[PDB]
Amino acid sequence: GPLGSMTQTFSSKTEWRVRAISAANLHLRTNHIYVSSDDIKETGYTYILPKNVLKKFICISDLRAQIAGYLYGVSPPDNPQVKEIRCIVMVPQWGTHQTVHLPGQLPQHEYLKEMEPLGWIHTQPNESPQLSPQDVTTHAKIMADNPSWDGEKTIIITCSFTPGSCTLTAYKLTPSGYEWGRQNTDKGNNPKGYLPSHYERVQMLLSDRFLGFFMVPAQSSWNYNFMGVRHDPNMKYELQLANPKEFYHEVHRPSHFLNFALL
Amino acid sequence: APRQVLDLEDLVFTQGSHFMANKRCQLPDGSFRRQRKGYEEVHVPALKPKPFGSEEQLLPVEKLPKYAQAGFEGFKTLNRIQSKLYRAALETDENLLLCAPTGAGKTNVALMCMLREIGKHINMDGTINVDDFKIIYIAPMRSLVQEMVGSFGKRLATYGITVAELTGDHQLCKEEISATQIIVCTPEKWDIITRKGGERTYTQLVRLIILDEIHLLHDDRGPVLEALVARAIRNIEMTQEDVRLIGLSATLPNYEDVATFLRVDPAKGLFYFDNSFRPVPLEQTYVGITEKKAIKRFQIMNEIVYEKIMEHAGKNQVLVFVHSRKETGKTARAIRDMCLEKDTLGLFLREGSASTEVLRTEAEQCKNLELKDLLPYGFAIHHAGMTRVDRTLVEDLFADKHIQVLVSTATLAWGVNLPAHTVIIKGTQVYSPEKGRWTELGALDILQMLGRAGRPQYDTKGEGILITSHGELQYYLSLLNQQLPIESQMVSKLPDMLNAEIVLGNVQNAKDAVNWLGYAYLYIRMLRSPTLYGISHDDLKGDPLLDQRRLDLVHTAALMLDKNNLVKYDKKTGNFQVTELGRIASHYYITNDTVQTYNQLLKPTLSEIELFRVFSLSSEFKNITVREEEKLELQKLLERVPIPVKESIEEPSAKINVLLQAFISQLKLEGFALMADMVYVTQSAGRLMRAIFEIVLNRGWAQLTDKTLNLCKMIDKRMWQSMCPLRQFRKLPEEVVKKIEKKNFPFERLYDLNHNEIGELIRMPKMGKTIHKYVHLFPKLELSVHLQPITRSTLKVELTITPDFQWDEKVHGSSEAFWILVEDVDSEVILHHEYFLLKAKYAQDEHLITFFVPVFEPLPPQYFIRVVSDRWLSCETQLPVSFRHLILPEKYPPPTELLDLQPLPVSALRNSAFESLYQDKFPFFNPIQTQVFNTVYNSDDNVFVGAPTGSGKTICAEFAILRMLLQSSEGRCVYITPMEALAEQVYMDWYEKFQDRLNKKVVLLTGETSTDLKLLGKGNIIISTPEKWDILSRRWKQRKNVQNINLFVVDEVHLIGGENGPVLEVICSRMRYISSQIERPIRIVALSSSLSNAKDVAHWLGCSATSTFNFHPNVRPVPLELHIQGFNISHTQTRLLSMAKPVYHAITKHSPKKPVIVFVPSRKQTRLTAIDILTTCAADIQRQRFLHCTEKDLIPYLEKLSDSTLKETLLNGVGYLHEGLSPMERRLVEQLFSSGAIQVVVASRSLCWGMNVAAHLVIIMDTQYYNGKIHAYVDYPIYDVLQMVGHANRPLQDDEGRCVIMCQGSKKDFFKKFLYEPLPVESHLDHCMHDHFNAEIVTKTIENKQDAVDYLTWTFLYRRMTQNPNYYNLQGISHRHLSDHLSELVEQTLSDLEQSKCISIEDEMDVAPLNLGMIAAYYYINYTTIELFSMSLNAKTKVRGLIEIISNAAEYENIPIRHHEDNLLRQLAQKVPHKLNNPKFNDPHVKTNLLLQAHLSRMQLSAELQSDTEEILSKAIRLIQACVDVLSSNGWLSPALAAMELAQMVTQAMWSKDSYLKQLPHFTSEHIKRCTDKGVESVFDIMEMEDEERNALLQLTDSQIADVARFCNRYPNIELSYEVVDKDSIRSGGPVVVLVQLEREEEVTGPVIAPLFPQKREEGWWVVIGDAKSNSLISIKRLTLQQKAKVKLDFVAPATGAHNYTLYFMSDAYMGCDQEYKFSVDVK
Ligand SMILES: O=S(=O)(NO)c1ccccc1
Repeated sequence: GPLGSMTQTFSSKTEWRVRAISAANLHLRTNHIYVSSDDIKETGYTYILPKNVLKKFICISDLRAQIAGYLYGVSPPDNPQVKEIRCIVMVPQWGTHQTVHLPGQLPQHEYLKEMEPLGWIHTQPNESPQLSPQDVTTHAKIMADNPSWDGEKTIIITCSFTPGSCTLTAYKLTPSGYEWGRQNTDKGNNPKGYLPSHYERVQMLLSDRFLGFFMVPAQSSWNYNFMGVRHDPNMKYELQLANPKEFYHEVHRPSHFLNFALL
Repeated sequence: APRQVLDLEDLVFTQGSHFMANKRCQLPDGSFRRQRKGYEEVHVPALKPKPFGSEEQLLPVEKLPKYAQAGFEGFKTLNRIQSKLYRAALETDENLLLCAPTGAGKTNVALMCMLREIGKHINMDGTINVDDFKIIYIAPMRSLVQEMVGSFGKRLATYGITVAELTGDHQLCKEEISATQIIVCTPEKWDIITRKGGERTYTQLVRLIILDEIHLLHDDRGPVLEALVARAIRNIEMTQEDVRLIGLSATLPNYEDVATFLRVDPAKGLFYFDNSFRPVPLEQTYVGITEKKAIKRFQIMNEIVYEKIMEHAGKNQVLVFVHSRKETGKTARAIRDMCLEKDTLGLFLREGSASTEVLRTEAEQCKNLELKDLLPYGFAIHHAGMTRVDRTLVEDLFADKHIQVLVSTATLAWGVNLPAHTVIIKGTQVYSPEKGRWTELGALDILQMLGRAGRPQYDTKGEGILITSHGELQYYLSLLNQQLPIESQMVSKLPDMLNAEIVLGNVQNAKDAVNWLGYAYLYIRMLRSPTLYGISHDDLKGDPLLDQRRLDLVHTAALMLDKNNLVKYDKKTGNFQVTELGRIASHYYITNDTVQTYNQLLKPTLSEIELFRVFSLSSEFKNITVREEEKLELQKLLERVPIPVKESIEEPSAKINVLLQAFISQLKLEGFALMADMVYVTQSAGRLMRAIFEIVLNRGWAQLTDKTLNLCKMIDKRMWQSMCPLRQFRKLPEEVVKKIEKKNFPFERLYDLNHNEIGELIRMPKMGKTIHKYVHLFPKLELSVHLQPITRSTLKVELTITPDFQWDEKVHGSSEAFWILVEDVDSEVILHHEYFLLKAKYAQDEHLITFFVPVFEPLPPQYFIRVVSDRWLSCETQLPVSFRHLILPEKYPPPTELLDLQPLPVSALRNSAFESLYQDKFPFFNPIQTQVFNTVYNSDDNVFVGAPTGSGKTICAEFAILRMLLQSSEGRCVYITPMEALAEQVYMDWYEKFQDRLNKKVVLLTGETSTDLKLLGKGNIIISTPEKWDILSRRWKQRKNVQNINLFVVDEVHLIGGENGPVLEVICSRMRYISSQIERPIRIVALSSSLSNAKDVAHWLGCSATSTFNFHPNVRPVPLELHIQGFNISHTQTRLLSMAKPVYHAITKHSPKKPVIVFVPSRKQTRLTAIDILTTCAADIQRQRFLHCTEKDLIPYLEKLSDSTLKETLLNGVGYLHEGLSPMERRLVEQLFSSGAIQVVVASRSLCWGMNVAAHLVIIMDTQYYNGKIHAYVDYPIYDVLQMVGHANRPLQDDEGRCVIMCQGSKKDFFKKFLYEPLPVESHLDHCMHDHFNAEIVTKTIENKQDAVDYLTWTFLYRRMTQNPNYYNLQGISHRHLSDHLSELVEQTLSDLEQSKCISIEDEMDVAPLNLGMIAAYYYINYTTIELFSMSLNAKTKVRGLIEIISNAAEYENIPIRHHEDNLLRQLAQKVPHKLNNPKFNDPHVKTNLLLQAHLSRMQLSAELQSDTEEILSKAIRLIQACVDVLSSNGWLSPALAAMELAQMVTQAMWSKDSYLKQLPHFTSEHIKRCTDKGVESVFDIMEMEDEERNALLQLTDSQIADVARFCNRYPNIELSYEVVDKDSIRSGGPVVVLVQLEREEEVTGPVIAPLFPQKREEGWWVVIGDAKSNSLISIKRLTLQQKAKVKLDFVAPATGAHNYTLYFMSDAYMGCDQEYKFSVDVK
C-alpha cells in the first residue's frame, strides 16, 4: 500500500529511438538478399532489378514503417520479354506496418519519359505466402487513376525483413484482382471478397551487370513519417536526379531537434 | 639488443605541478607558526633587499646602444635586473636563462633580446627588413598572450614592428604570419604549427625564441616546452642556422638543469636573482585548515577571510582570488553581508569621502547586476564572463584606489597589470574536467596571483595570504620560498611526442630517437637525480650516459605506437615507418589511444548515432565519470536527445555524448561540474571531429564524410542541420528566425521572392528588405560542366564555379573555403576531392577546375559533383553529371605488328661515307629501324614512326636525311623538336655526324631573327624549336628559303597534346599547306611516342597507312619492367618521407650494381634525397657501395666544385643535379655518372628533358610539384613521366630497363592506363587561335571568314573534332555540326582581333591586316601585348615610360614571383634610376621593370634573379622594336629615337648618361675617370692613341688589351653621305626622295660584341628623317649593313618654303655610333 511508502517516477522511453538504433544496422542485410523462386514460372515478363538501388532502398528504410518506391525501366534492345528496372523514384510518403500512403500524382519528369512505369517496390516487416489485400487495393486504384499502368506489365515487389536478411518476391494483378481492388474500401486485413486468384507471381532476378539510379523530390525529402500532418493525398511535387536520404536523417525529423532545444 | 619494456605509467609523477620532490623545507629567519581552532598559520616576514653588489649601478638608457634607445623611450634608467642583464642581452647572442621573482623585470630583459635581433636587420634607409626574421614569444596563458601583444606592440611601434597573436585555425589564416615579425603564442600553438612543417613555411625565419615562465616544465603542460626545445636545438644541428633561446623562470631549484636544457653557458647566460629582488617585499601568511568535514571547513574559510579583511578595511585594498566565475560574487556577498551584519561596512568608505560619490555615480551608470549590487559598498568582482568595458571600469576604479575589496579569478592575475597591497588566495582547490576531479591550483597560477601583492610605487610592503588545507602547507611554503624543484613530466607524453618527431621525419629510427631524447629536460633530470626517475645509482654507473635506459624508453614508446597503428616499428633494425593515422594524430594534437579507437570503429556504414558514440570514446575524456548527483539531470536530457544513445547512463561515454548534444542545442545545465565538463568536451570536439573528418575524407567514404563535416559545423555554429541557416548571421533576431522555422517551407524558396513576398510569407513586412539581403549574403555557387572524354575509361572534367552571392567582408572575411567532392552513382565513394578557396579579390569571377575520373562500360547513369562550404551549415550545391549523352571515343586500332626481320647491317646503306657514321658504334640497327629502313631510305613518302622513347627513332629521321643528301646536292632539311634542351643535344650529335664527318652545314636556330634567316640559307640541317620556326615560316611567301625545304622532320610530335602543343600543330599544318601550294612536295617525317590515335596524326600529315608505323609500348627494344607503387599519405612532405626508404630498397632490389637515376619534385629535394640514400647505405649491413672509383681518382674532380655537400655525397658515390648548379658542376656530375664512377644521381623534375645520361633503373619519387605562383601542387604532365621513364634504357649495356614510380595511391590507376597502353593526344589549338589567325591575315592566306574555316580544315584539331566531339564541345559529328562549330570559332577570333584593332572587317565577311597586326605578326608578339602598347605609348613617353610599358607585356606575365625577395626588390627600387609609380611589389610586370633597371645598371644579383633576367632579355629586343615601329608610324620623333637608344642600352647593359667606354671589355669606373680627365671621352679616342699613353691610362693586363682591341676592331665605323634627289624642282605636296649611302670601312668580321647580352646579335640600323622642332618623324627605314648599302627615303612635301630637316643614323646594338646631319630643302 504505497500511498507514501514507495513512489517511483515515470521516465519516458520513446519508441522511435529503438527503431532508429535498429535502422542503423540495416546495411548488414544488404549482403543477404534472397529472391523467391516463382510458383508461376511463366508470366511473359522477367524483371531484372539492379542490386545497387535495391541495397540503397533497404538502407534508407525502417523495420516497422513501410516505405515504397516507384519502378521505371525498359526492355533490353532485342528482348521484349525482359524488363530491366533502371530507376526507383522516391516521392513524399508515410507508412505503417501494413501499407504505404503515396500522393495521387505519379512521377512526372522529362528524364523518365523514355522509360516505362513498371509498378512499385515496398518493404514489409514480415514475409507472407500471399500478396497483401492492402497491396492489391493500392495497385488497383493506381491503375484505375493512371492508364499508363498496364495490368500485364506492372508489378509489386515486396522486400520482407527475414531474420538477418531480406527476401524479395514479385507479383502482378489479374483482371479479377484489378476489378476487386479498385472498388475495395475496407482497409483491414480481411476485407470481403479478397481471393488469391487476384494476383500471380512473376519472375524476378537480381543483377550486378548494370546500375540503376534514384530520383527524389525537388523541394523536400521523401520521408514524411514524422511530419504526417504536412503530407496530403493531393500534394504535388517535382523531382530531381539525386540519391535519397536514409530514414532517420536529421531533415526527416526536425521536431526532435527543435523540441530538445526547447528543453 | 637486450631491450626491456617499461611501464611508463609507473614512472609518471601523478600530481603534475603539485609534485614535491624536496623532502624538507627551510623557512627564512623570523618565520613563526601559530595555532588556532581547526587551523594553523605560518607567517613569513618580508625579506630585505640585498646590499648593492660589487660594481652595480643602474644603467641609464643613454648608455644603451643607440638603436635600442627607442625601445626604452620614456624611461630614465634600467632597474637592477636589467642593468645586470643588458650586456648579455643586447651585446651577445648567448642563450640565456633568467630566474627572478615575479614582477622583477624579466620581460624587459626579453625586450632587450628582441631589440638585439631587430638591430640585426637595420636597412641603410633606417627602416627594418621586417621580412628577414621572425621572433617567437611563448607565454603559458592566453590572457598573458594578449597582454604581451599589446605592450610589446606599443614598445616597438617606432621600429615599424608588427606584434601579433596567432588567432584561430590557420587553414586559411596563415597569411598574417608573413606580416607579423613577433608572434606571441602558447606552447601548444607553436607545437602544433611546427608539427605540420611542410615547405612555404615561415618557421625557417625564426631567429629568437623566448620561453616565458619556463618553470611550466614542472606542469603537466611542461612536456610541450621540452618538445619545442628539443625540436629547435636539434633543428639547429641538421640545418646550421642558429636560433637564440631565452628562458624566463621563477626562482626554483634545478634552474641549472634548465640551463643545460637550453644550452645556456652557466658562466655567460645564467642569471639567478633570489626573492630579495622582488619589487615590493612580501609579508606572507599561510593558513592551513585541519577540519576534515566540508560544511565546518567552509564556514572556517569564510571566517578566516573576514577576519583578514578586517585587518585591512580603510587602510589597504584587498584583492581576493577564487577559482570560479560564480564563486567570485558569492564570496564578495559573503564578506559584504557579513560586514553589514557586524556594522563595519562604514570602515571601507569613510563618510563624505570623495570616492563614495564616484562609486554611487559609476554604479548607477553601469549595467552589470552583481556589480551594481556591490559597487556602492567598495566591493567589486572581475572575471571573463563579464563585458570588456565592465572589466575596464573595474580596473579603472581599483587603480584610482576607489574599490576596497575586489574578488576575482586567475585571468585577472595573468591578463591585467593590477597590483593590490593585500592579496588573499581563498582556498587552493579547483575543478579539473581533464582530471575529472578537484585538484590543487597549478604552481604558475599561485605564483602569479601572489606576485600581484604589493604595488610598485605606492607600497613599502605587500601582504600575501594563502588559505589551503593543512597538509598542503609544506607544498605552498616550498613553492613561494624558492624550494619547489622543477622536474620533468614528460614520461607520460613520450609516445605522442615521439610520434610527432617521426611524422616530421626528424626521427627515423630508435637511434635518432635516443639522440632526440638526449635534448629533453627529462634526460638532464635523469642524469642528475636518477633515483627520482626510477633509475638505481648502480644502473646509472653501468650506463653513465643513460644510453641503455633511453633505448628502453624509446622501445617501450615505439611499441605502444606500433600497437595502435600510428607507426610501423621494426624491432630488429629499429626503423620507424610513418603512417597516415600517425600523421593525423600529430597534426591534430590527438593522443595515440584516441586514433586507435577511431581506426577501430570508423566504418563507411556508420550512422550518426555511432559517430557520436565514437567521439565520446576519445581518450581525452578517459577521466570523466558520471557522478551520482548528476544522474537525474542527465536522465532528463538522455530521455530527449535527438541522436539516440545506445548505452546506459551508468557509462561515462553516454554522459559525454549527451553533453555534446546539449552544447549543440545550447542548453544550460545546473551542475557546476556538468557545465565545466561540457566545456572541456566541446573545446576538444573541434579538432577531434576535424581529425575524424580528414580520416574518412581521405578514405573516400562519401556518406560518413558528409555526416562528419556536418558535425564539425554544428559544433562550431552551435545549431543542428534541421534549423534555419539564417541563424548563422548572428545579427538577425533569434525570435524572427524561430518564426521562419515554424513556417515549414524550404529556405531555397526565398531565393526567387523579393522584399514583398518575403515580408509577407513570414507575416512580417518590416523585415522584407533585411532578410532579403541576408539570403543573398549566404554563400551560394552555381556549377556547370564540360565533359572531355580521354579514352573509353578515363574522363577529363572541366568544372566551372560561378559565385552567385553578394560578398561582404563583415560576413565572409577575405576568403571562403569549400570542398569539391566527385561521388559515384550511389553517393557512396568519393572518386575525387579537392579544396577550393574563393578569395575576396575573385568573389565575382568564374573559376575553372579540372580533374580526371574513371568511367566504365556500360556507362553508369551519372556521377555527382558536390561543392560544400567548409564552415557554413546548409551550404552546398550538387550538380548531377549525367552520361546519357556522353559520346565516347572509339576504341583504338591494334598496333603495327613488329615484323621478325633479319637485323639490318650498317652496310645496307650502300655508301661508305654514310656507313662511317655508325659502323663503329653497332653492327646492326634495332628491329624498328630495320622495319622502317626501306620506306625511309628508299622512298619519298611522308612517314610516321610511333614508338616508346628509347626505341631509336632519331636514327630513322637520319635515314631520311641521308636519302636527302643522295637525291639532292644542297638539299635542305628542317628538324623540329619541342624542347630547347633536346635541340641542343641533337645539334651536338648531328654537327658531328653531318658536318664533321660528311662536310655539310648543321645549324641551330637561336631565336634572333636575321641570324636564323642566314643559318637557314647556309645549312643543310636546320635544327629548331617550334616558335623559332613559326616566326620564320610565317613569312614563307616572301622567303624562298622556307618553301625550298626538301625534308621537314618533327620529333616528339605527341607533344602537340601538351601545353605548348598549338605552335607545333600550327607549323606542321603550315608545312603541309605550303607543300600543296608550291606543288613540289616537301617530305615530312614525324617521330612520336606510342599513340593510340596514331592514324589521325599520320592522316593529318599525309602519311600512307603503309608508311605509318604505329608501335605500342610492348615493342621497346630494351624491355621495360615497370612498377607503380601507391602511397596512401595525402600530405606531401609526409608522403615524401614515407618514400625515402623505399627508394633505397628499390635500388638494392632492382639495380644493386647498375646505374640509377632518381627524379625528385624540387631542387631542394635532390640533395635531401642524396643524403638520405647515403645514410641508409651506411646503416645497411648487407653493405652496398655506389662509388666505383677510389678517393684518389675523385679528388681532382672534387676540387672543380663549390658546393660542399655535393663534394661529400659524390665522395660516397651519389651525385645530384638541379637548376642551381653551374653548368660546369652539372657536366662534371654527368661525367662521373656516365663513366661509372658514381652509381646514383638524384635529379630534379625540371631537368628531365636536358639530361645527357641514361640509367639501368629510374625511380620517380612522387609525381607532383609545388607551383608557387598559384600556391598549389600540380601533377606531372604525362609527357614528362614518359620522358623520365625513357631514361631507363641502355641498349649497349643492359638486357632490360627498370623503373619504379612512387605516387599517391589515387594516381596509380591513371599511370597504369597511360603507361602500359599507348597515349591518346588531342589538339588545344582552339584555345590558342588569335596570334596565328592574325599572322595568316597579315600574310594574306586568310582574307575572309570562309578562308578561316578552310584554314582550320588543315589542322589536327579539325581531324580530332570528328573523332572526339565532346572533347571540343561538339554534340555531333554532322557536317553542319562542325561547320557551325568552326564558324563560331572563326567569329570569336576575328571579332577579338578586330576589337584589338589588329584587323579590319568589311561587310562582316572580308578581313584585312592593320598596322598593329602586322607589327604583332612580324615580331612574334602576342596581340594583347601590342594592343596595350598601342594604348600606352604616346608622343612624349621616354626611357622611363618605355621600360614601364615593355615590362607590362603578356610575354613576361609568367616570370617567377616569390615573395622571398619582396624587400630585396623593395630596396632594389631605391637603387634604381627611375622611381616607379605606386609600387606594388606583388606583380611580375613591375618585378621585370626592376630587373630591367638592374641590368641597365650592371647590378650583379642572385643566380635565380640572373636566369630570370636572361629570360626577360630573350624577349626585350622584339618588344622594343615593336615599340619603335608603333611610335614611328604615329610620327613621334623623340620617343622613337629613345626606344632605339633603349635597344642599344639593353644590348650593351648601360644607360644614356653612362660613358661610351663602359662598353669596352675590362673597364671600370676608375678607368673612365682616368680617361675623362686625360682627353678621352669616346671609344674613337682610344684607337687614336699611341700604345704607350693608351696602356698608361689603361692600367690593365695584356690579354685584356687584346679584348679591348677586338671590341674596337668590330665597333661600327660607318661613314654616311646623303643627297636630296632633285633639290631644285621641289613642290609642295609632291614627292621628296632622299638617298643615303652607307659605307663601312672594313668587312663585317662577325656579330655584335655584347658579353652581357645572352643571344648573339647582328647589327641593326635605322635611317630617320625628322623635324626635331616639331617632334615629327617623317621617314624611317631599317637595314642591315655589310660593306656598303644605299637606302631611299620617301616623304610628302610640306606646305611651301624652306624647311630644315635632320637625318639620323641610329644603331640598335651599340651606344655612341649614332650620326646626325641637318639639311635644308627649298619647296618652291
Ligand atoms: O594532356 S593530358 O590531358 N595531361 O596529362 C593527357 C592525359 C592522359 C593521356 C593523354 C593526355
